[PDB]
Amino acid sequence: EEDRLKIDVIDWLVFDPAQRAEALKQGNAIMRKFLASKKHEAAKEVFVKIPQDSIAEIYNQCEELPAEDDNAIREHLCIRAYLEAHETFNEWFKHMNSVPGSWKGHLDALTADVKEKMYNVLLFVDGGWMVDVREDAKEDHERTHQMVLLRKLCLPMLCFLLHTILHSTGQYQECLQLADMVSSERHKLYLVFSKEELRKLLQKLRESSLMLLDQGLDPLGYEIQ
Amino acid sequence: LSWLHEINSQELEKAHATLLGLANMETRYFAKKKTLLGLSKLAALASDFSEDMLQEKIEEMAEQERFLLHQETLPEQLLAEKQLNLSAMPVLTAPQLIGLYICEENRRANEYDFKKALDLLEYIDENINDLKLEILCKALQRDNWVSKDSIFVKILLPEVKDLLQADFEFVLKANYEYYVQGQI
Repeated sequence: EEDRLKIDVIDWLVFDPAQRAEALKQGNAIMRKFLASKKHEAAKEVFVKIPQDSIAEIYNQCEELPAEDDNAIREHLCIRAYLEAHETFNEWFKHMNSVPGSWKGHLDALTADVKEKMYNVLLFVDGGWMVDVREDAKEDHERTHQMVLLRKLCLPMLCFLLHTILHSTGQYQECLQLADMVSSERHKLYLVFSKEELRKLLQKLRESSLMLLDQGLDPLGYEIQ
Repeated sequence: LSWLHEINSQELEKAHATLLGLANMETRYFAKKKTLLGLSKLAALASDFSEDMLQEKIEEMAEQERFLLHQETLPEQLLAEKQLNLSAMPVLTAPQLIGLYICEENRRANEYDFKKALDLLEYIDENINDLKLEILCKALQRDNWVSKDSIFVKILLPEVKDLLQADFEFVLKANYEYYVQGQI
């Protein structure tokens, strides 16, 4: 009710090119809300309303950038990176079950591709996903709160999608190196995991060391000697 | 290899324990060491350790993670050139890593690389001053006397040498003068 109004408005904010940063910001706000409630299509619908050129557009209204606008952009890219991660997983998944030599060939392409989209989000450049790169922005506690929650909401999920993808296709050594990734002090992905999820993660990797031992390799997938 | 079982049993204080131990004996594969330690740290985090006992453990692993950072951050080209398995080489020692960070073969070497090499002295564990020199001299050579300057501004001192270092001297003293005003 209060939400349907805002998104109906995105259509008007996208009208005037001179107010393109505002579209971007207000578009981000909604999707931050959607994604907070796991509503991936809800968010994807708002997304497609952004003119897919709106960023080159903003850069042209400057060429002289405001923190808030610099962030709206990074955040918009984040939210994109995140939707692509899920759509490619859907695609990959479909294919892992179609089961009709061009097939496997396309399968490795998908596996290799979703792997990348996942890592894109997990190790999002220069700060990480839903993390502002600009501190001089005007105080906004609601946004800051929301962004901190999305890292807790969406980040661990992708970690598990990622393990699956890797295990599902025998990349078991890489599965165990998720341990490297999550505990890395570079990103501290670990401090957005609940103890419940860290356990879940640990137990999934066990399944992966069993599969490695099953091949005459050590639990981490290395040779014995 | 009890850690595998200690996990399925939810004995994570214990799986962290064996895991941390294996992590220390690891010398054959850096990548294996890395993983085991990451694994060790996850176990600790996901266990029921005391809020301080925990912060005490993640305290000391941040310390080891601080050392593997040096070998971790070895230039991919330097590696591509010594033709070393991206991730199948062994856990090097500090002597070895300085050789690399100091290796003339490392072209793109700048203050950071030499910086890294210097901090590595503290990880030697029993002549340290000789290296300290060898690594310092080699920073100027790449600068063709910028960088030896920058390495000093970063350290921001009586450990460095002057008269004995020299053992074109015009600028050496110039900096060994700007150093006076700096250290004092």
